[PDB]
Amino acid sequence: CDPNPCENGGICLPSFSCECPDGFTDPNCSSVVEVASDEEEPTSAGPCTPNPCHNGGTCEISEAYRGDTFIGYVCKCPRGFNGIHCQHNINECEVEPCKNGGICTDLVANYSCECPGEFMGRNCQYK
Ligand SMILES: *[C@@H]1O[C@H](CO)[C@@H](O)[C@H](O)[C@H]1NC(C)=O
Ligand SMILES: *[C@@H]1O[C@H](CO)[C@H](O)[C@H](O)[C@H]1NC(C)=O
Ligand SMILES: *[C@@H]1O[C@@H](C)[C@@H](O)[C@@H](O)[C@@H]1O
Ligand SMILES: [Ca+2]
Repeated sequence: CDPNPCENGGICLPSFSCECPDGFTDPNCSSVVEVASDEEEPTSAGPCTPNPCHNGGTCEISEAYRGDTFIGYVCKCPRGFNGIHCQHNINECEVEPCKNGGICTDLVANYSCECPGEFMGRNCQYK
């Protein structure tokens, strides 16, 4: 058995199948067995509910620590955004795309340029 497919410490026999110890269940001994008091015990919703991600990000379960805290998810950001929660509109003016003294304005996944006189072009690249 490739080294352990089974989480929670279930023993694996061969493609592969896992003997689940007392309290665990498929898939790969990752799930829950219960009795009466378990229901009426408060459920936690997932790390993705409610959605932690802003700006249209996609929350995904992952092996993720912020510092020494296991947060168990990451946010997949759309073009133009970043940050742990996708909270940041990326500043596309940081890398100074407007040349020859042009002034950059920031847009979602884009920028535009106002050109000092006699310079022209999308990037002010032309004199
Ligand atoms: C916005 O970004 C797209 C993608 O690069 C680009 O083709 C387009 O020129 C931009 N829109 C503007 C500012 O005209
Ligand atoms: C888990 O907790 C949330 C918080 O209110 C909801 O009550 C949810 O309904 C619970 N889980 C289940 C079993 O639906
Ligand atoms: C998850 O990924 C992010 C980046 C967006 O594409 C969402 O539409 C999708 O659900
Ligand atoms: Ca931007």
